[PDB]
Amino acid sequence: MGTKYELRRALEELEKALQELREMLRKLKESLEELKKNPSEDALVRNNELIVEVLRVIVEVLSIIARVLEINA
Amino acid sequence: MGTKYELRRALEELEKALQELREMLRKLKESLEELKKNPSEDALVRNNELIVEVLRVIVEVLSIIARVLEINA
Amino acid sequence: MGTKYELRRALEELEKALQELREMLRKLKESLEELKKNPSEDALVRNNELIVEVLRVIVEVLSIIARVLEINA
Repeated sequence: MGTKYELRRALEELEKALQELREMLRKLKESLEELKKNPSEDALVRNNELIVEVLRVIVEVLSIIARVLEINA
Repeated sequence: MGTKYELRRALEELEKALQELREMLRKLKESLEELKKNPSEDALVRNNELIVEVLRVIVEVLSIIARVLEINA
Repeated sequence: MGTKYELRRALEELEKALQELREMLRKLKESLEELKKNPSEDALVRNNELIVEVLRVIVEVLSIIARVLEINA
């Protein structure tokens, strides 16, 4: 397998995650606007839930970036 | 135009976005401390709003990072 | 010192921050689930607090990534 493979797999996953993240962002915006219109505790809690969802994937992405940077140098 | 240009433009935008993000972070901290002092539903909603704002820009930054990594390899 | 040192220090800090971020994520998940079980304004405020905590470190990480990319080119 080796290095080029690693790279290619990593960048592949990178773009996949970004599209997930642009998707999740779409939902946040939707939620946020419902929020702004109709504030509510329970609505705050579904919103924070999506936020954490987003954070998880960002961290994943950063983990992948670090690996690419480590491999290339 | 080509490759070096692309790179230079990308890194330029990268740093611009970071300063935006350090700026937005300043506002979050301010908001957060008002929050911690004076909890409130509506204050929670302005806070979550800034959070999403921050997330949008992070995703943008990551999109730019991916592109740089893709170009250099 | 110079370039290789810079790189090595940067990647070192990168991984340190990621482990911090995976740690903070663990706490968010814990908090989030308490939230989902027991919604509350004050619980929302401790949650948003961890969120901002996470954001700070992400921004830091991105600052480090940018620097690596700038150095390597």
